[PDB]
Amino acid sequence: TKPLSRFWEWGKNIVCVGRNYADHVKEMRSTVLSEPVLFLKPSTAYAPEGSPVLMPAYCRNLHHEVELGVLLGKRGEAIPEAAAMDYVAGYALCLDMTARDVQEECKKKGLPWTLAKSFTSSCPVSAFVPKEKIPDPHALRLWLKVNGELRQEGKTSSMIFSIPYIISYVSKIITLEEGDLILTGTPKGVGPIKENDEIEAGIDGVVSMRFKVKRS
Amino acid sequence: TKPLSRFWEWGKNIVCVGRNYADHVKEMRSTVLSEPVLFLKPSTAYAPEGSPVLMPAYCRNLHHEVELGVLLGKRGEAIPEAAAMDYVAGYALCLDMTARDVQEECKKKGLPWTLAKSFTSSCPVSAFVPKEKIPDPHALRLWLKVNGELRQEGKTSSMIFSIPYIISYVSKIITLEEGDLILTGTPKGVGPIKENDEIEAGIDGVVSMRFKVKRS
Ligand SMILES: O=C([O-])C(=O)[O-]
Ligand SMILES: O=C([O-])C(=O)[O-]
Ligand SMILES: [Cl-]
Ligand SMILES: [Cl-]
Ligand SMILES: [Cl-]
Ligand SMILES: [Cl-]
Ligand SMILES: [Cl-]
Ligand SMILES: [K+]
Ligand SMILES: [Mg+2]
Ligand SMILES: [Mg+2]
Repeated sequence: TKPLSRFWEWGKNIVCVGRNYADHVKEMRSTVLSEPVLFLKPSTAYAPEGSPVLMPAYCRNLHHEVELGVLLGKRGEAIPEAAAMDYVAGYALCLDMTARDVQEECKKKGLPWTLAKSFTSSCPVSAFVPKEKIPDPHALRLWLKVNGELRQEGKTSSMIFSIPYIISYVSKIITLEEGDLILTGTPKGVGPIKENDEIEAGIDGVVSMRFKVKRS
Repeated sequence: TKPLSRFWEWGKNIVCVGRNYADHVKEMRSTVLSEPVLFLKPSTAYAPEGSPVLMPAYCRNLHHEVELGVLLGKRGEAIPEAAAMDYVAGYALCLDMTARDVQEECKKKGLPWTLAKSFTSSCPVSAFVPKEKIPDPHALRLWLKVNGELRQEGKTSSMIFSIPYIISYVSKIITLEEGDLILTGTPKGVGPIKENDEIEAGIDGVVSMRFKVKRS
């Protein structure tokens, strides 16, 4: 069938939320809004552990963004905030790999984030974490090291918009299918990553992952 | 499992190109770029003939965009412009349904086009057109009527970027899977549609389709 433990093989859709961590929003001097920013990645942005991250040709200034992923278990149209967790299969730790220089211009000219945010292997992804293994996803620590050295840490309690709110808020704009994934935003400390850097990230007491960076 | 005739059931990805018709680019007074603008729709934006188009709650000013769809037949990474058509399974006539008021602000504030361009049923789609049935896709007429009355017509010869160029240019930035679909842009004459409008569109001598407009 279509096994959750390898969702990235058959999962159709990826939705990402922007500006879900105050510290990160300051870090960019982009302002927080009444509702969360959404953008998409294609299914071919999945880089499962064992695949490297690939800098695009056009990418001058690649950035790491460690984010918590929410995988969905059921078709979800206008899911009520109070039902959201019924629809969640589990989680995965993700990287919202970003061409920052691209994104800067995409924002200046008022254009789609696709090149900045949506390229092949732009969503490195942990092993699948079933839901029973996380009692409370707002009580987690995310960390990311480059070459053994910590650059990003944050608590999921710091999330401006809750997960259940997001599942609800997204499912009102875009129906969500079995296997669709939502990235829930990144904390303070996003920064550059160059060719043959070695990235480690994890959720304390749940999962860790390693990704090497390559080129074209 | 994977019948091309129902690609919208199992197709994972949708890529759309912006500003591929000079007449439409003028119509907006947005400027042409060296490379085509890309944004995505999720798999749940597919509205196959028989399903209506649905105005979102937030949508104050919905617009029709008739576009030619190119469906892909095999996995496509950095497809050479000279090979592109080897990788094409067939076509579909599509609507790039757009929340224009949203898109206006998305552009002002430099934000993702997702709400403007990526919502549920934002990609109404014809029956599958096999490749045998189209000898030359740059020699086609696209038309769209609202309530019997013609609003959009154009020739696929008017395309700024060729289809083979696009298949190649996209597959350099985002790997494409069997069943992934590319919308190739809209000509002059995009405009509003309101609740319980009746849309007809077609490719002369190839296919037509009917879609009703509903709300929430
Ligand atoms: O903008 C983003 O991608 C974020 O905040 O995670
Ligand atoms: O701007 C668009 O969406 C286009 O040109 O099709
Ligand atoms: Cl960049
Ligand atoms: Cl976008
Ligand atoms: Cl290391
Ligand atoms: Cl609108
Ligand atoms: Cl033509
Ligand atoms: K997709
Ligand atoms: Mg992010
Ligand atoms: Mg369009």
